[PDB]
Amino acid sequence: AISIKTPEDIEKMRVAGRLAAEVLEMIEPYVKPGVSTGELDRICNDYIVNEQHAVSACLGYHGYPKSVCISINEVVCHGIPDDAKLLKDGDIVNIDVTVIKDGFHGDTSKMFIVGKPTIMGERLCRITQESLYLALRMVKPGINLREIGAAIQKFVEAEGFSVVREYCGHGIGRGFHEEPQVLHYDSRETNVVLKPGMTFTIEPMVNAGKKEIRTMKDGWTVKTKDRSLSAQYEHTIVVTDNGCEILTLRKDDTIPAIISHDE
Ligand SMILES: COC(=O)[C@@H](CC(C)C)NC(=O)[C@H](C)NC(=O)[C@@H](O)[C@H](N)c1ccc(C(C)C)cc1
Ligand SMILES: [Co+2]
Ligand SMILES: [Co+2]
Ligand code: NA
Repeated sequence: AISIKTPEDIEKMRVAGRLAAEVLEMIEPYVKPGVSTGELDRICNDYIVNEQHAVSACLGYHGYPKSVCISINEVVCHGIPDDAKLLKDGDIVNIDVTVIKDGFHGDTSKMFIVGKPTIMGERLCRITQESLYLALRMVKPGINLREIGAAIQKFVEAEGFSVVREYCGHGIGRGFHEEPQVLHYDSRETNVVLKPGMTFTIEPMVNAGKKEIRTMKDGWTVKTKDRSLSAQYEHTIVVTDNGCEILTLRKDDTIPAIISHDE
Protein backbone atom coordinates (compact mmCIF):
# COMPACT_ATOMS: atom_id res chain seq x y z
CA ALA A 1 0.00 0.00 0.00
CA ILE A 2 2.90 2.30 -0.85
CA SER A 3 2.51 6.11 -0.84
CA ILE A 4 2.48 7.90 -4.23
CA LYS A 5 3.58 11.57 -4.04
CA THR A 6 1.88 14.35 -6.05
CA PRO A 7 3.82 16.84 -8.17
CA GLU A 8 3.32 19.37 -5.37
CA ASP A 9 4.58 16.90 -2.73
CA ILE A 10 7.58 16.13 -4.98
CA GLU A 11 8.45 19.82 -5.24
CA LYS A 12 8.44 19.97 -1.43
CA MET A 13 10.71 16.94 -1.37
CA ARG A 14 13.06 18.67 -3.87
CA VAL A 15 13.28 21.54 -1.41
CA ALA A 16 13.89 19.33 1.65
CA GLY A 17 16.36 17.13 -0.25
CA ARG A 18 18.32 20.17 -1.44
CA LEU A 19 18.49 21.42 2.15
CA ALA A 20 19.82 18.10 3.41
CA ALA A 21 22.46 18.06 0.61
CA GLU A 22 23.37 21.64 1.44
CA VAL A 23 24.14 20.71 5.06
CA LEU A 24 26.74 18.25 3.72
CA GLU A 25 28.16 20.86 1.33
CA MET A 26 28.31 23.43 4.13
CA ILE A 27 30.04 21.18 6.66
CA GLU A 28 32.86 20.04 4.37
CA PRO A 29 35.43 22.80 5.15
CA TYR A 30 35.03 22.05 8.86
CA VAL A 31 35.77 18.32 8.52
CA LYS A 32 39.51 18.47 9.27
CA PRO A 33 42.02 16.89 11.65
CA GLY A 34 41.48 18.14 15.20
CA VAL A 35 37.81 19.13 14.98
CA SER A 36 35.43 17.44 17.39
CA THR A 37 32.33 15.61 16.20
CA GLY A 38 30.38 17.56 18.84
CA GLU A 39 31.42 20.81 17.14
CA LEU A 40 30.44 19.48 13.70
CA ASP A 41 26.99 18.61 15.05
CA ARG A 42 26.49 22.09 16.53
CA ILE A 43 27.52 23.69 13.23
CA CYS A 44 25.00 21.49 11.42
CA ASN A 45 22.15 22.11 13.83
CA ASP A 46 22.75 25.88 13.89
CA TYR A 47 22.69 25.89 10.09
CA ILE A 48 19.53 23.78 9.81
CA VAL A 49 17.59 25.84 12.37
CA ASN A 50 18.95 29.37 11.91
CA GLU A 51 19.79 29.50 8.19
CA GLN A 52 17.58 26.87 6.58
CA HIS A 53 14.62 27.46 8.90
CA ALA A 54 14.16 23.68 9.07
CA VAL A 55 14.45 21.00 11.80
CA SER A 56 16.60 17.90 12.26
CA ALA A 57 14.49 14.74 12.00
CA CYS A 58 16.96 12.80 14.19
CA LEU A 59 16.90 15.08 17.26
CA GLY A 60 14.61 13.41 19.84
CA TYR A 61 13.70 10.57 17.46
CA HIS A 62 13.37 7.56 19.74
CA GLY A 63 15.33 9.72 22.15
CA TYR A 64 18.36 10.29 19.89
CA PRO A 65 20.23 13.16 21.55
CA LYS A 66 21.95 15.00 18.66
CA SER A 67 21.01 16.51 15.32
CA VAL A 68 23.13 14.45 12.91
CA CYS A 69 24.90 11.08 13.14
CA ILE A 70 28.67 11.07 12.72
CA SER A 71 30.15 7.60 12.33
CA ILE A 72 33.94 7.09 12.22
CA ASN A 73 35.94 4.06 10.95
CA GLU A 74 34.56 0.81 12.44
CA VAL A 75 31.35 2.61 13.49
CA VAL A 76 28.70 1.42 11.01
CA CYS A 77 25.97 3.92 11.88
CA HIS A 78 24.39 6.05 14.59
CA GLY A 79 27.66 7.48 15.86
CA ILE A 80 26.84 10.12 18.47
CA PRO A 81 28.55 13.51 18.14
CA ASP A 82 30.89 14.04 21.13
CA ASP A 83 32.90 17.10 22.13
CA ALA A 84 35.80 14.87 23.18
CA LYS A 85 36.07 12.95 19.90
CA LEU A 86 38.57 14.51 17.54
CA LEU A 87 38.95 13.62 13.91
CA LYS A 88 42.39 12.47 12.85
CA ASP A 89 44.49 11.72 9.79
CA GLY A 90 43.19 8.74 7.82
CA ASP A 91 39.73 8.60 9.43
CA ILE A 92 36.73 7.79 7.26
CA VAL A 93 33.69 9.66 8.54
CA ASN A 94 30.02 9.39 7.59
CA ILE A 95 27.77 12.36 8.30
CA ASP A 96 24.11 11.41 7.92
CA VAL A 97 21.62 14.30 7.78
CA THR A 98 17.85 14.32 7.75
CA VAL A 99 15.91 17.57 7.70
CA ILE A 100 12.21 18.30 7.73
CA LYS A 101 11.01 21.36 5.80
CA ASP A 102 7.39 22.28 5.00
CA GLY A 103 6.38 18.85 6.31
CA PHE A 104 8.69 16.74 4.13
CA HIS A 105 11.93 14.86 4.87
CA GLY A 106 15.24 14.83 2.99
CA ASP A 107 17.69 12.11 4.09
CA THR A 108 21.28 11.80 2.82
CA SER A 109 24.79 10.92 3.93
CA LYS A 110 28.31 10.85 2.57
CA MET A 111 31.79 9.79 3.54
CA PHE A 112 34.59 12.26 4.23
CA ILE A 113 38.19 11.14 4.44
CA VAL A 114 40.22 13.20 6.86
CA GLY A 115 43.76 14.22 5.88
CA LYS A 116 45.77 11.62 3.94
CA PRO A 117 43.57 8.69 2.99
CA THR A 118 44.51 5.17 3.80
CA ILE A 119 44.30 3.10 0.64
CA MET A 120 41.80 0.67 2.15
CA GLY A 121 39.61 3.47 3.52
CA GLU A 122 39.56 5.16 0.16
CA ARG A 123 38.75 1.90 -1.65
CA LEU A 124 35.96 1.01 0.79
CA CYS A 125 34.36 4.45 0.42
CA ARG A 126 34.67 4.31 -3.37
CA ILE A 127 33.07 0.87 -3.68
CA THR A 128 30.29 1.91 -1.30
CA GLN A 129 29.44 4.99 -3.39
CA GLU A 130 29.69 2.92 -6.56
CA SER A 131 27.20 0.44 -5.11
CA LEU A 132 24.75 3.27 -4.43
CA TYR A 133 25.25 4.63 -7.94
CA LEU A 134 24.72 1.28 -9.65
CA ALA A 135 21.46 0.92 -7.68
CA LEU A 136 20.34 4.42 -8.69
CA ARG A 137 20.98 3.57 -12.37
CA MET A 138 18.50 0.69 -12.05
CA VAL A 139 15.57 2.66 -10.60
CA LYS A 140 12.67 3.06 -13.04
CA PRO A 141 9.01 2.09 -13.17
CA GLY A 142 8.50 -1.62 -13.45
CA ILE A 143 11.79 -2.67 -11.88
CA ASN A 144 11.59 -4.70 -8.69
CA LEU A 145 13.42 -3.61 -5.55
CA ARG A 146 14.62 -7.19 -5.29
CA GLU A 147 16.76 -6.78 -8.41
CA ILE A 148 18.38 -3.69 -6.94
CA GLY A 149 19.24 -5.30 -3.60
CA ALA A 150 20.73 -8.33 -5.34
CA ALA A 151 22.87 -6.12 -7.57
CA ILE A 152 24.31 -4.11 -4.66
CA GLN A 153 25.29 -7.27 -2.83
CA LYS A 154 26.85 -8.91 -5.90
CA PHE A 155 28.97 -5.85 -6.60
CA VAL A 156 30.14 -5.35 -3.02
CA GLU A 157 30.96 -9.01 -2.39
CA ALA A 158 33.05 -9.24 -5.57
CA GLU A 159 35.39 -6.65 -3.91
CA GLY A 160 35.84 -8.83 -0.85
CA PHE A 161 33.57 -6.57 1.21
CA SER A 162 30.26 -7.35 2.91
CA VAL A 163 26.81 -5.78 3.12
CA VAL A 164 25.24 -4.97 6.49
CA ARG A 165 21.82 -6.66 6.68
CA GLU A 166 20.22 -4.76 9.55
CA TYR A 167 19.64 -1.07 8.60
CA CYS A 168 17.95 -0.79 5.21
CA GLY A 169 16.80 2.10 3.02
CA HIS A 170 13.22 3.23 3.34
CA GLY A 171 10.26 5.06 1.96
CA ILE A 172 10.24 8.68 3.04
CA GLY A 173 7.90 11.67 2.79
CA ARG A 174 5.84 13.27 5.52
CA GLY A 175 7.10 10.35 7.60
CA PHE A 176 10.80 9.73 8.21
CA HIS A 177 10.38 5.99 7.62
CA GLU A 178 7.60 4.75 5.38
CA GLU A 179 7.03 1.66 3.29
CA PRO A 180 8.82 0.11 1.49
CA GLN A 181 11.89 -1.41 3.05
CA VAL A 182 14.81 -1.05 0.63
CA LEU A 183 17.11 -3.98 1.33
CA HIS A 184 20.72 -3.75 0.12
CA TYR A 185 20.94 -7.49 -0.46
CA ASP A 186 18.94 -10.21 -2.22
CA SER A 187 15.80 -11.56 -0.50
CA ARG A 188 12.95 -13.74 -1.77
CA GLU A 189 10.71 -11.67 0.47
CA THR A 190 11.23 -8.57 -1.62
CA ASN A 191 8.53 -7.95 -4.21
CA VAL A 192 8.02 -4.22 -4.84
CA VAL A 193 7.48 -3.04 -8.37
CA LEU A 194 8.37 0.59 -8.58
CA LYS A 195 5.81 3.09 -9.65
CA PRO A 196 6.26 6.74 -10.60
CA GLY A 197 5.93 9.02 -7.58
CA MET A 198 7.34 6.61 -5.01
CA THR A 199 10.00 8.27 -2.87
CA PHE A 200 12.61 6.34 -0.92
CA THR A 201 16.23 6.19 0.12
CA ILE A 202 19.04 3.80 -0.76
CA GLU A 203 21.74 3.73 1.96
CA PRO A 204 24.10 0.75 1.73
CA MET A 205 26.49 0.11 4.62
CA VAL A 206 29.52 -1.84 3.49
CA ASN A 207 32.12 -3.44 5.76
CA ALA A 208 35.70 -4.18 4.74
CA GLY A 209 35.50 -7.36 6.82
CA LYS A 210 32.58 -9.49 7.86
CA LYS A 211 28.93 -8.46 7.75
CA GLU A 212 28.10 -8.85 11.43
CA ILE A 213 27.56 -5.83 13.62
CA ARG A 214 27.22 -5.02 17.31
CA THR A 215 25.40 -2.26 19.20
CA MET A 216 27.42 -0.65 21.95
CA LYS A 217 26.28 -0.27 25.54
CA ASP A 218 25.41 3.39 24.97
CA GLY A 219 22.33 1.98 23.23
CA TRP A 220 23.02 3.81 19.92
CA THR A 221 26.47 3.30 18.42
CA VAL A 222 26.72 0.35 15.97
CA LYS A 223 30.17 -1.10 15.16
CA THR A 224 31.45 -3.92 13.01
CA LYS A 225 31.80 -7.08 15.11
CA ASP A 226 35.30 -7.63 13.70
CA ARG A 227 36.30 -3.95 14.03
CA SER A 228 36.85 -3.65 10.28
CA LEU A 229 36.11 -0.34 8.59
CA SER A 230 32.55 0.42 7.47
CA ALA A 231 31.24 3.03 5.00
CA GLN A 232 27.84 4.30 3.90
CA TYR A 233 26.33 6.72 1.36
CA GLU A 234 22.64 7.66 1.07
CA HIS A 235 20.40 9.53 -1.36
CA THR A 236 16.67 10.24 -1.37
CA ILE A 237 15.04 9.79 -4.76
CA VAL A 238 11.74 9.94 -6.59
CA VAL A 239 10.77 7.41 -9.24
CA THR A 240 9.90 9.24 -12.49
CA ASP A 241 8.04 8.04 -15.58
CA ASN A 242 11.27 6.74 -17.10
CA GLY A 243 13.84 6.55 -14.36
CA CYS A 244 14.52 8.52 -11.21
CA GLU A 245 15.47 11.93 -9.94
CA ILE A 246 18.01 12.23 -7.11
CA LEU A 247 16.61 14.77 -4.65
CA THR A 248 19.73 15.05 -2.44
CA LEU A 249 22.37 15.48 -5.19
CA ARG A 250 25.46 17.51 -4.29
CA LYS A 251 27.94 19.31 -6.50
CA ASP A 252 30.52 16.57 -5.70
CA ASP A 253 28.24 13.75 -6.91
CA THR A 254 29.33 12.36 -10.29
CA ILE A 255 26.00 10.90 -11.42
CA PRO A 256 23.32 12.97 -13.14
CA ALA A 257 20.43 14.34 -11.13
CA ILE A 258 17.91 12.97 -13.58
CA ILE A 259 18.47 9.49 -14.91
CA SER A 260 16.34 8.67 -17.96
CA HIS A 261 15.88 5.24 -19.57
CA ASP A 262 13.90 6.51 -22.53
CA GLU A 263 15.05 6.66 -26.13
C1 LIG B 1 16.41 -1.45 13.93
O1 LIG B 1 16.84 -0.09 13.96
C2 LIG B 1 16.59 0.77 12.82
O2 LIG B 1 16.48 0.28 11.70
C3 LIG B 1 16.48 2.25 12.99
C4 LIG B 1 16.95 3.00 14.22
C5 LIG B 1 15.88 3.86 14.88
C6 LIG B 1 14.48 3.70 14.28
C7 LIG B 1 15.82 3.63 16.39
N1 LIG B 1 16.42 2.90 11.72
C8 LIG B 1 17.51 3.30 11.07
O3 LIG B 1 18.61 3.17 11.55
C9 LIG B 1 17.30 3.89 9.72
C10 LIG B 1 17.41 2.78 8.69
N2 LIG B 1 18.29 4.94 9.45
C11 LIG B 1 18.08 5.90 8.57
O4 LIG B 1 17.06 6.01 7.90
C12 LIG B 1 19.14 6.95 8.42
O5 LIG B 1 19.28 7.20 7.00
C13 LIG B 1 18.64 8.22 9.16
N3 LIG B 1 19.39 9.39 8.69
C14 LIG B 1 18.63 7.96 10.64
C15 LIG B 1 19.82 7.94 11.36
C16 LIG B 1 19.80 7.68 12.72
C17 LIG B 1 18.61 7.41 13.36
C18 LIG B 1 18.56 7.15 14.81
C19 LIG B 1 19.91 6.86 15.39
C20 LIG B 1 18.00 8.38 15.49
C21 LIG B 1 17.41 7.40 12.68
C22 LIG B 1 17.43 7.66 11.31
CO1 LIG C 1 20.11 9.04 6.71
CO1 LIG D 1 17.63 7.01 5.82
NA1 NA E 1 32.40 3.66 9.54
